[PDB]
Amino acid sequence: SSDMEYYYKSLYPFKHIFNWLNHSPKPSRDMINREFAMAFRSGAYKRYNSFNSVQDFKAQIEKANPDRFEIGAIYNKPPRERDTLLKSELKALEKELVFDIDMDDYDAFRTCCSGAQVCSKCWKFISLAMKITNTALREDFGYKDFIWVFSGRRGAHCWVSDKRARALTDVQRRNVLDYVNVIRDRNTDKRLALKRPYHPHLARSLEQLKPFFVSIMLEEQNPWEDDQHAIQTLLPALYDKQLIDSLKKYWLDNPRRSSKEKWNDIDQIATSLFKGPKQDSHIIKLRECKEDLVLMTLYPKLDVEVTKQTIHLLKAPFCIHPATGNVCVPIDESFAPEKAPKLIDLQTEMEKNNDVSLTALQPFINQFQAYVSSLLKNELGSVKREREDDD
Amino acid sequence: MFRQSSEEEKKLYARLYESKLSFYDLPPQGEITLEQFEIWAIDRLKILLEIESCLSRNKSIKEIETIIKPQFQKLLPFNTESLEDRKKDYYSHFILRLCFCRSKELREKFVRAETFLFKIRFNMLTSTDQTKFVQSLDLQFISNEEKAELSHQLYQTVSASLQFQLNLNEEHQRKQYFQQEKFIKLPFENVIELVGNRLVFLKDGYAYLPQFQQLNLLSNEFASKLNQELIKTYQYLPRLNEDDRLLPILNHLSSGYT
Repeated sequence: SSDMEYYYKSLYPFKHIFNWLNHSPKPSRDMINREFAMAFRSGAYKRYNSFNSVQDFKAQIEKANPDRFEIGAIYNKPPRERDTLLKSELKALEKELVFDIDMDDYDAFRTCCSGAQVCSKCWKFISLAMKITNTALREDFGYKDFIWVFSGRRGAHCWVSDKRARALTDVQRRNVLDYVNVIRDRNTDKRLALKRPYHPHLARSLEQLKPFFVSIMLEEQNPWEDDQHAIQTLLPALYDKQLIDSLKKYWLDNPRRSSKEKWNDIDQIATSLFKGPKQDSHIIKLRECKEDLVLMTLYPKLDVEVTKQTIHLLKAPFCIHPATGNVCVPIDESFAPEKAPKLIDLQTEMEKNNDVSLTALQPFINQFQAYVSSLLKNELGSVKREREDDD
Repeated sequence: MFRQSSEEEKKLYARLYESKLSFYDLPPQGEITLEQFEIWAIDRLKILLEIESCLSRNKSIKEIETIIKPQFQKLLPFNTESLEDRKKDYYSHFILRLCFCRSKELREKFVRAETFLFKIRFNMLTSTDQTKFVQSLDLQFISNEEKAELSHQLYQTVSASLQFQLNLNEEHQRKQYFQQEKFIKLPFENVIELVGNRLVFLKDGYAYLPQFQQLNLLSNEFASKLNQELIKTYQYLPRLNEDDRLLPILNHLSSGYT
């Protein structure tokens, strides 16, 4: 508890977070009416907190001293005044469109680690997921004001703060989630349900993920070296029963062939089986299955519960993870979890230097400050454009 | 070469039903009877009740059309020149505004049923009537150069839709239709239901919509404007209370939905 008190009093960037959530150096409804929730070591959890200013925000988080606090929607009236209101009178207006990715969703094909454990070898899943998501957010939706945040142990959170993104309704958020959610079923015993020819989103994502399929899946992770795992995950994605039976029989006779070797065996046995006039169609179908396998293995996997409601609460940036002790820092695609700071290390560095700018947390604060500056500039430009259009 | 050279109410409704469908845009005038008020409201209520019943039974558009179309000739005629039928349709809608503006649940149910009936009747139109009706409502197509630049992406987006919705199994036929097809650009938030199904192409926050789709925009505008009018109709219900002879009828009409 004392370490968290020291962290809030010495290290947490309350000013930059206030500027991000308020969208203004001066106070506004975007902070006064924003819900905040706090989680405590006693097991208690308190909703409907809101703050009048950066000083009030910092003072209340310091006074409560929670393990973490979570960010919610902007409301029509202050959430802290909920005792003066009926439950139907307090209504949401905006919240940042948030996406959540977890490493545990890739355990169908990850091998080097399982569960909440992580390492730089498997985080290439998260890096590619962030790359595809950023390409979608920039090229399809036209967003610019977004930032990624490390969950502290096993995932990454993207906080989109564009004004059109903040204003999305629950129905609109669900449909956006459906647009970016391609692998809608995580079970491995079927080929994907995607229609053909590909939507341009799917085609671009496939072309972005193709160069990394060999190095990651077939070589680094190598999940299909186990014959039973290949029979349970790789073969059901194929289109033909005779091909599946031939591959199963061949691998049971020739066990422990690596994922690359099995990936080549698919082509070789398909070429041996599908001779004749229909050979081109069978080759096309086999290629379709392999493309769907690339998307099945490497496409972003998302937690729908974080995105499907405006009123949802999620762990705020620069929080401390209770188990690992890591800071929930902002990140980019080159990040790995081994690069995250820790509360004990930052306390040691502050004891040695007595300056946050000389700690390991300052590059991440610099990233967040640059993001906040760009966000505020774009907000002011949007206000100017709206005023000119009204005039 | 050779060359040569109240009534207002009737003209109003002839104008309103020239398109064969209406957003129900304008205040009625003149008089009808109270028996007509009750019976016309009950007829439209019966059609909307069956629409909501079929939707609760999860029946498709084709099944609902098969069920509801025989009922127009008995209860609420459509595609008709008769002044009586046109006034019946218009007045029945306006009466059920006053019946169903009273609460959020009633407003939602009435908007849902009336918008689905709007969809059904729009499907009954010819393409010329649909075009004229859309144009009458004062409802941005992309340039040919922009279509050419985005032709690969747009064709990849719509090719499956052309095969399944327009039965164009032949790729040659799909290519010819795509060459003849127009596209509409608007923000992606306006067509988000098509976005969630990945039926439209997205670029820089704008959705690219082919001309043969987009009826959901028309029906959504109908639903939104009807909801706003119902909210307005709710605000001046105290003026309805000056005639006691209408309130039992409206209570009876609303009782079937509660």
